[PDB]
Amino acid sequence: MQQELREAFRLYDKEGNGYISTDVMREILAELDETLSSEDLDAMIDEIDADGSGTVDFEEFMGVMTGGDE
Repeated sequence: MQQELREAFRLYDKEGNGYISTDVMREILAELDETLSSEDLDAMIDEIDADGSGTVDFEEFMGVMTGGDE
């Protein structure tokens, strides 16, 4: 089961490895949700940035991508 939730993440390890820039996660959210707009997803990314040049960590991605795994 290589195509688990990591399926999407691994595809974005083009620039960076394991710590993808928050930029890309915006597009990920747009690929996931149908109702919220780019401003909505951007605002969620706006508050998730782990400060690493604008990056998201593994579990940070996991928690948000699963809807809300707190």
